[PDB]
Amino acid sequence: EVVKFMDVYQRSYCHPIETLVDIFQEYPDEIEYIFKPSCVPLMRCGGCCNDEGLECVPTEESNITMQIMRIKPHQGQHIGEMSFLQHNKCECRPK
Amino acid sequence: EVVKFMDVYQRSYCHPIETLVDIFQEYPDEIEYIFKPSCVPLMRCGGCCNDEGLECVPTEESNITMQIMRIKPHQGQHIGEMSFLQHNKCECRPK
Amino acid sequence: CDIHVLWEWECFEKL
Ligand SMILES: [N]
Repeated sequence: EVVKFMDVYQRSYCHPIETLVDIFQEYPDEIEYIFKPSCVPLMRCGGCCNDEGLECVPTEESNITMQIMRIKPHQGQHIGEMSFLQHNKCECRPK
Repeated sequence: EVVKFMDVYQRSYCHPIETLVDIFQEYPDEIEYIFKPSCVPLMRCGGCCNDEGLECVPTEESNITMQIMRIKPHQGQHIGEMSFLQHNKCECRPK
Repeated sequence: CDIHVLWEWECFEKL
């Protein structure tokens, strides 16, 4: 029932993990519009490194395109492609 | 080449998702300690409800206990049990 | 062990 140390350590160590990101984090110019969904699932570097001096950073990136609805106040629904950055590989590097 | 609306929509909607969480976010009283790993994998509510006014909240929780190392550059290391809250169910609920 | 890479257990019992 207790999770064993090495299992914890290996599962939390710096790697790309599916992360639910708010579209406004990625598209801050668009905060007065409404997106549906309002958040998207992306692969992003997460977890921790062996030292508080190191940070988990992307070493390979790519775009993903998704079909997202956007509506401006008092306009009709638009739908289209929106692109987001994904993290394919992560490493621990000095801050 | 393009992720379809419904696939994005379902995949990002409020649910419990593996989240990498820094131990100091959970145990802020303990910043006098170096933990290894410094972060832990926990099932936590995430994503979006698509309807500001609706919020993604835990509706069922449990605990999970993990072996964490606590170190001191002077002293020898200890391995101890630390308990964490997990989110078992999440729901979109009126704010 | 290199602080930059994922450790095995002996990296930690050499701490
Ligand atoms: N050690």
